[PDB]
Amino acid sequence: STGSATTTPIDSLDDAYITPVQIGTPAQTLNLDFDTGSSDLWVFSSETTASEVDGQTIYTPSKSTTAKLLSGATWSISYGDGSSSSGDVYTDTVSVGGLTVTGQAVESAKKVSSSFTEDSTIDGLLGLAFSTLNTVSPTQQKTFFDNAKASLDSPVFTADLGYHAPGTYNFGFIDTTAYTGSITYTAVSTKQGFWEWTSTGYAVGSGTFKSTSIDGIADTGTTLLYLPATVVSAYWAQVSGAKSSSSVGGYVFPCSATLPSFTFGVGSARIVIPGDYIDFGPISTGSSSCFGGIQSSAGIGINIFGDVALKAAFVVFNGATTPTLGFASK
Ligand SMILES: NCc1ccc(C(F)(F)F)cc1
Repeated sequence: STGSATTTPIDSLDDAYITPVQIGTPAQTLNLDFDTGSSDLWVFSSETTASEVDGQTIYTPSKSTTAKLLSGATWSISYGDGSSSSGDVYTDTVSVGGLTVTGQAVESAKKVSSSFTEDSTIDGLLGLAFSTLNTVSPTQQKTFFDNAKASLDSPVFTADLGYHAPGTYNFGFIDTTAYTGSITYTAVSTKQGFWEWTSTGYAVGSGTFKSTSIDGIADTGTTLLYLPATVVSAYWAQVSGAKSSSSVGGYVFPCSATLPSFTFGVGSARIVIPGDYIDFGPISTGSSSCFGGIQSSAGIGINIFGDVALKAAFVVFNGATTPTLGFASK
Protein backbone atom coordinates (compact mmCIF):
# COMPACT_ATOMS: atom_id res chain seq x y z
CA SER A 1 0.00 0.00 0.00
CA THR A 2 0.94 3.71 -0.39
CA GLY A 3 -0.12 7.16 0.90
CA SER A 4 0.24 10.64 -0.61
CA ALA A 5 -0.74 13.90 1.11
CA THR A 6 -0.12 17.58 0.33
CA THR A 7 1.81 19.63 2.87
CA THR A 8 1.24 23.39 3.04
CA PRO A 9 3.24 26.15 4.77
CA ILE A 10 1.31 27.62 7.73
CA ASP A 11 2.34 31.17 6.70
CA SER A 12 4.28 33.48 4.30
CA LEU A 13 7.61 32.50 5.93
CA ASP A 14 7.19 28.66 5.80
CA ASP A 15 7.57 28.67 9.63
CA ALA A 16 6.06 25.13 9.58
CA TYR A 17 4.16 22.79 7.22
CA ILE A 18 0.69 21.26 7.85
CA THR A 19 -0.67 18.06 6.37
CA PRO A 20 -4.29 16.87 6.66
CA VAL A 21 -4.72 13.64 8.64
CA GLN A 22 -7.96 11.66 9.13
CA ILE A 23 -8.51 10.31 12.65
CA GLY A 24 -11.38 8.16 13.90
CA THR A 25 -14.73 6.93 12.59
CA PRO A 26 -16.39 8.94 11.05
CA ALA A 27 -13.17 10.71 10.00
CA GLN A 28 -12.10 13.85 11.90
CA THR A 29 -9.57 15.83 9.79
CA LEU A 30 -6.82 17.61 11.68
CA ASN A 31 -3.89 19.48 10.13
CA LEU A 32 -0.76 18.05 11.73
CA ASP A 33 2.86 19.15 11.59
CA PHE A 34 4.78 16.11 10.24
CA ASP A 35 7.91 16.04 12.36
CA THR A 36 10.93 13.83 11.54
CA GLY A 37 12.57 15.24 14.72
CA SER A 38 10.03 13.63 17.13
CA SER A 39 8.03 10.41 17.52
CA ASP A 40 4.73 11.31 19.15
CA LEU A 41 1.43 11.64 17.29
CA TRP A 42 -0.37 14.16 19.46
CA VAL A 43 -3.43 16.30 18.86
CA PHE A 44 -5.48 19.16 20.33
CA SER A 45 -8.63 17.51 21.68
CA SER A 46 -11.91 17.70 23.65
CA GLU A 47 -9.59 17.10 26.73
CA THR A 48 -7.22 20.05 26.10
CA THR A 49 -7.53 22.80 28.81
CA ALA A 50 -10.09 25.29 27.27
CA SER A 51 -7.91 28.42 27.86
CA GLU A 52 -5.07 26.69 25.88
CA VAL A 53 -7.14 26.19 22.68
CA ASP A 54 -7.39 29.18 20.33
CA GLY A 55 -8.77 28.27 16.89
CA GLN A 56 -7.30 24.76 16.55
CA THR A 57 -9.43 21.87 15.30
CA ILE A 58 -9.85 19.26 18.03
CA TYR A 59 -10.11 15.47 18.02
CA THR A 60 -13.09 14.28 20.12
CA PRO A 61 -12.51 10.57 20.91
CA SER A 62 -16.10 10.24 22.26
CA LYS A 63 -17.40 10.87 18.69
CA SER A 64 -15.23 8.09 17.21
CA THR A 65 -16.69 4.57 17.14
CA THR A 66 -13.15 3.11 16.76
CA ALA A 67 -11.52 5.17 19.59
CA LYS A 68 -10.29 3.13 22.54
CA LEU A 69 -8.75 4.62 25.69
CA LEU A 70 -5.24 3.17 26.11
CA SER A 71 -5.68 2.52 29.85
CA GLY A 72 -3.08 4.04 32.14
CA ALA A 73 -1.04 5.59 29.34
CA THR A 74 0.24 9.16 29.61
CA TRP A 75 2.71 11.18 27.55
CA SER A 76 4.83 14.26 28.17
CA ILE A 77 7.14 15.88 25.66
CA SER A 78 9.47 18.93 25.48
CA TYR A 79 10.82 20.23 22.19
CA GLY A 80 14.17 21.96 21.41
CA ASP A 81 12.52 25.40 21.26
CA GLY A 82 11.15 25.15 24.82
CA SER A 83 7.59 24.18 23.79
CA SER A 84 5.83 21.24 25.44
CA SER A 85 2.64 19.22 25.74
CA SER A 86 1.22 16.28 27.68
CA GLY A 87 -1.96 14.26 28.16
CA ASP A 88 -3.51 10.81 27.87
CA VAL A 89 -3.65 8.25 24.98
CA TYR A 90 -6.28 6.73 22.75
CA THR A 91 -5.80 4.16 19.99
CA ASP A 92 -7.72 4.97 16.76
CA THR A 93 -7.74 4.57 12.96
CA VAL A 94 -5.51 7.14 11.35
CA SER A 95 -5.09 7.75 7.63
CA VAL A 96 -2.68 9.94 5.68
CA GLY A 97 -3.57 10.45 2.02
CA GLY A 98 -5.21 7.05 1.58
CA LEU A 99 -2.82 5.11 3.85
CA THR A 100 -4.57 3.70 6.90
CA VAL A 101 -3.18 2.40 10.20
CA THR A 102 -5.67 0.83 12.60
CA GLY A 103 -4.86 0.99 16.33
CA GLN A 104 -2.44 3.93 16.02
CA ALA A 105 -1.63 5.68 19.35
CA VAL A 106 -3.31 9.11 19.22
CA GLU A 107 -1.94 11.10 22.15
CA SER A 108 -4.68 13.46 23.31
CA ALA A 109 -3.33 16.71 24.78
CA LYS A 110 -4.62 17.81 28.19
CA LYS A 111 -1.99 20.63 28.42
CA VAL A 112 -0.09 22.54 25.69
CA SER A 113 2.50 25.33 26.08
CA SER A 114 1.91 28.90 24.76
CA SER A 115 3.74 28.34 21.42
CA PHE A 116 1.17 25.66 20.47
CA THR A 117 -1.86 27.72 21.66
CA GLU A 118 -0.61 30.67 19.51
CA ASP A 119 -0.28 28.51 16.36
CA SER A 120 -4.00 28.32 15.43
CA THR A 121 -3.05 26.52 12.17
CA ILE A 122 -1.34 23.53 13.85
CA ASP A 123 -3.77 20.97 15.34
CA GLY A 124 -0.96 18.66 16.51
CA LEU A 125 2.17 16.82 15.51
CA LEU A 126 2.73 13.57 13.68
CA GLY A 127 6.14 12.26 14.71
CA LEU A 128 8.29 10.51 12.08
CA ALA A 129 11.63 10.08 13.98
CA PHE A 130 12.40 6.50 15.38
CA SER A 131 9.87 5.02 17.84
CA THR A 132 12.62 4.81 20.50
CA LEU A 133 11.97 8.57 21.17
CA ASN A 134 8.22 8.03 21.79
CA THR A 135 7.20 9.40 25.19
CA VAL A 136 4.13 7.20 25.92
CA SER A 137 4.48 5.68 29.39
CA PRO A 138 4.40 2.92 30.66
CA THR A 139 4.02 1.18 27.27
CA GLN A 140 6.01 3.03 24.57
CA GLN A 141 4.06 3.46 21.30
CA LYS A 142 5.08 3.25 17.64
CA THR A 143 4.99 6.09 15.11
CA PHE A 144 2.49 6.13 12.17
CA PHE A 145 5.38 5.20 9.80
CA ASP A 146 6.58 2.34 12.04
CA ASN A 147 3.00 0.97 12.19
CA ALA A 148 2.48 1.31 8.37
CA LYS A 149 5.95 0.01 7.37
CA ALA A 150 5.12 -3.71 6.91
CA SER A 151 2.13 -2.85 4.67
CA LEU A 152 4.00 -0.29 2.51
CA ASP A 153 5.16 -1.21 -1.01
CA SER A 154 8.64 0.08 0.02
CA PRO A 155 9.50 0.85 3.70
CA VAL A 156 10.09 4.62 3.01
CA PHE A 157 8.46 8.04 3.23
CA THR A 158 9.54 11.10 1.27
CA ALA A 159 9.47 14.79 2.10
CA ASP A 160 9.14 17.26 -0.80
CA LEU A 161 8.62 20.62 0.93
CA GLY A 162 7.75 23.64 -1.18
CA TYR A 163 9.35 27.11 -0.99
CA HIS A 164 6.40 29.48 -0.32
CA ALA A 165 4.26 26.78 -1.97
CA PRO A 166 2.61 23.41 -1.23
CA GLY A 167 4.57 20.17 -1.28
CA THR A 168 4.14 16.44 -0.71
CA TYR A 169 4.64 13.70 1.86
CA ASN A 170 4.59 10.29 0.14
CA PHE A 171 4.57 6.94 1.96
CA GLY A 172 5.62 3.61 0.48
CA PHE A 173 6.88 4.82 -2.87
CA ILE A 174 9.35 7.12 -4.56
CA ASP A 175 7.94 9.54 -7.13
CA THR A 176 10.58 9.57 -9.90
CA THR A 177 8.93 12.67 -11.48
CA ALA A 178 9.39 14.83 -8.30
CA TYR A 179 13.17 15.36 -8.57
CA THR A 180 15.98 15.89 -11.08
CA GLY A 181 19.16 13.78 -11.43
CA SER A 182 19.69 10.94 -9.01
CA ILE A 183 19.03 10.45 -5.33
CA THR A 184 22.23 10.23 -3.26
CA TYR A 185 21.83 7.91 -0.30
CA THR A 186 23.83 8.39 2.89
CA ALA A 187 24.19 6.41 6.16
CA VAL A 188 21.98 7.10 9.20
CA SER A 189 22.72 6.56 12.88
CA THR A 190 19.60 5.77 14.91
CA LYS A 191 21.57 5.91 18.26
CA GLN A 192 19.86 9.18 19.26
CA GLY A 193 16.43 8.21 17.77
CA PHE A 194 16.75 10.78 14.94
CA TRP A 195 17.41 10.59 11.17
CA GLU A 196 21.06 11.49 12.00
CA TRP A 197 23.56 11.63 9.15
CA THR A 198 26.87 13.25 8.04
CA SER A 199 27.06 16.02 5.50
CA THR A 200 30.31 16.06 3.53
CA GLY A 201 30.73 19.85 3.60
CA TYR A 202 29.56 23.18 2.30
CA ALA A 203 29.98 26.18 -0.01
CA VAL A 204 28.75 29.81 0.30
CA GLY A 205 27.32 31.26 -2.92
CA SER A 206 29.82 30.74 -5.72
CA GLY A 207 32.67 29.85 -3.27
CA THR A 208 34.93 26.80 -3.32
CA PHE A 209 33.50 23.72 -1.61
CA LYS A 210 34.89 23.00 1.85
CA SER A 211 35.21 19.27 2.50
CA THR A 212 34.28 18.86 6.18
CA SER A 213 32.11 16.37 8.10
CA ILE A 214 28.97 17.88 9.63
CA ASP A 215 26.92 15.41 11.73
CA GLY A 216 23.26 16.50 11.83
CA ILE A 217 19.61 15.47 11.80
CA ALA A 218 17.09 15.70 8.90
CA ASP A 219 14.29 17.50 10.79
CA THR A 220 11.06 18.55 8.97
CA GLY A 221 9.77 19.89 12.34
CA THR A 222 12.53 22.51 12.62
CA THR A 223 12.09 25.68 10.57
CA LEU A 224 15.73 26.72 10.11
CA LEU A 225 19.12 25.30 9.21
CA TYR A 226 21.30 25.04 12.39
CA LEU A 227 25.00 24.47 11.69
CA PRO A 228 28.38 24.92 13.57
CA ALA A 229 29.36 28.51 14.40
CA THR A 230 32.37 28.34 12.02
CA VAL A 231 30.11 27.41 9.08
CA VAL A 232 27.44 29.99 9.96
CA SER A 233 29.99 32.80 10.43
CA ALA A 234 31.53 31.95 7.02
CA TYR A 235 28.07 32.26 5.44
CA TRP A 236 27.04 35.52 7.14
CA ALA A 237 30.47 37.14 6.45
CA GLN A 238 29.39 37.22 2.76
CA VAL A 239 26.35 39.47 3.46
CA SER A 240 27.05 43.19 3.96
CA GLY A 241 25.58 44.44 7.25
CA ALA A 242 24.90 40.92 8.64
CA LYS A 243 25.65 40.33 12.34
CA SER A 244 24.76 38.02 15.22
CA SER A 245 22.39 39.80 17.65
CA SER A 246 21.84 38.44 21.20
CA SER A 247 18.74 40.66 21.63
CA VAL A 248 17.13 39.12 18.51
CA GLY A 249 18.57 35.65 19.28
CA GLY A 250 20.52 34.99 16.08
CA TYR A 251 22.02 36.32 12.86
CA VAL A 252 20.14 39.24 11.29
CA PHE A 253 20.88 41.02 7.99
CA PRO A 254 19.62 44.14 6.09
CA CYS A 255 16.22 43.37 4.50
CA SER A 256 17.72 45.21 1.40
CA ALA A 257 20.31 42.40 0.83
CA THR A 258 20.19 39.70 -1.87
CA LEU A 259 21.51 36.61 -0.09
CA PRO A 260 24.02 34.11 -1.49
CA SER A 261 23.00 30.46 -1.88
CA PHE A 262 24.28 27.81 0.56
CA THR A 263 25.39 24.42 -0.76
CA PHE A 264 25.52 21.34 1.50
CA GLY A 265 27.24 18.06 0.68
CA VAL A 266 25.52 14.69 0.53
CA GLY A 267 28.33 12.21 -0.21
CA SER A 268 29.88 13.30 -3.53
CA ALA A 269 26.59 15.18 -4.40
CA ARG A 270 25.56 18.81 -3.62
CA ILE A 271 22.22 20.34 -2.59
CA VAL A 272 22.00 24.05 -3.34
CA ILE A 273 19.76 26.14 -1.06
CA PRO A 274 18.87 29.35 -3.04
CA GLY A 275 19.57 32.62 -1.19
CA ASP A 276 15.86 33.61 -1.07
CA TYR A 277 15.19 30.45 1.08
CA ILE A 278 17.54 31.93 3.73
CA ASP A 279 15.38 35.14 4.15
CA PHE A 280 12.94 34.85 7.08
CA GLY A 281 11.74 38.47 6.73
CA PRO A 282 11.60 41.34 9.19
CA ILE A 283 12.53 40.49 12.83
CA SER A 284 9.43 42.51 13.80
CA THR A 285 6.61 43.98 11.66
CA GLY A 286 7.95 46.93 9.62
CA SER A 287 11.60 46.42 10.65
CA SER A 288 14.37 46.73 8.10
CA SER A 289 16.41 44.02 9.94
CA CYS A 290 15.64 40.56 8.55
CA PHE A 291 16.11 37.25 10.38
CA GLY A 292 18.50 34.71 8.85
CA GLY A 293 17.45 31.20 7.89
CA ILE A 294 20.94 29.82 8.71
CA GLN A 295 21.69 29.92 12.43
CA SER A 296 24.31 28.63 14.81
CA SER A 297 23.68 25.26 16.47
CA ALA A 298 26.19 26.18 19.32
CA GLY A 299 23.57 26.35 22.10
CA ILE A 300 21.57 23.26 20.84
CA GLY A 301 24.17 20.49 20.96
CA ILE A 302 23.23 19.03 17.55
CA ASN A 303 23.22 20.33 13.96
CA ILE A 304 19.73 20.51 12.44
CA PHE A 305 19.03 20.22 8.75
CA GLY A 306 15.61 21.85 9.10
CA ASP A 307 13.02 23.00 6.52
CA VAL A 308 15.44 25.62 5.07
CA ALA A 309 17.74 22.78 3.87
CA LEU A 310 15.10 20.02 3.29
CA LYS A 311 12.83 22.17 1.09
CA ALA A 312 15.75 22.61 -1.41
CA ALA A 313 15.69 18.81 -1.98
CA PHE A 314 13.49 15.74 -2.60
CA VAL A 315 14.21 13.77 0.62
CA VAL A 316 13.90 9.97 1.16
CA PHE A 317 13.58 8.69 4.72
CA ASN A 318 14.42 5.06 4.08
CA GLY A 319 13.18 2.91 6.98
CA ALA A 320 14.61 -0.40 5.72
CA THR A 321 16.44 -2.70 8.33
CA THR A 322 19.50 -0.50 7.76
CA PRO A 323 17.93 2.99 7.55
CA THR A 324 19.42 5.59 5.17
CA LEU A 325 18.58 9.13 3.91
CA GLY A 326 18.38 10.02 0.23
CA PHE A 327 18.73 13.54 -1.16
CA ALA A 328 18.07 14.72 -4.68
CA SER A 329 17.90 18.14 -6.31
CA LYS A 330 14.49 19.23 -7.67
N1 LIG B 1 10.11 20.81 16.47
C1 LIG B 1 8.75 20.45 16.85
C2 LIG B 1 7.90 21.71 16.99
C3 LIG B 1 7.04 22.07 15.98
C4 LIG B 1 6.27 23.22 16.08
C5 LIG B 1 6.34 24.00 17.22
C6 LIG B 1 5.47 25.26 17.35
F1 LIG B 1 6.16 26.35 16.91
F2 LIG B 1 4.35 25.08 16.59
F3 LIG B 1 5.12 25.49 18.66
C7 LIG B 1 7.19 23.63 18.25
C8 LIG B 1 7.96 22.48 18.13
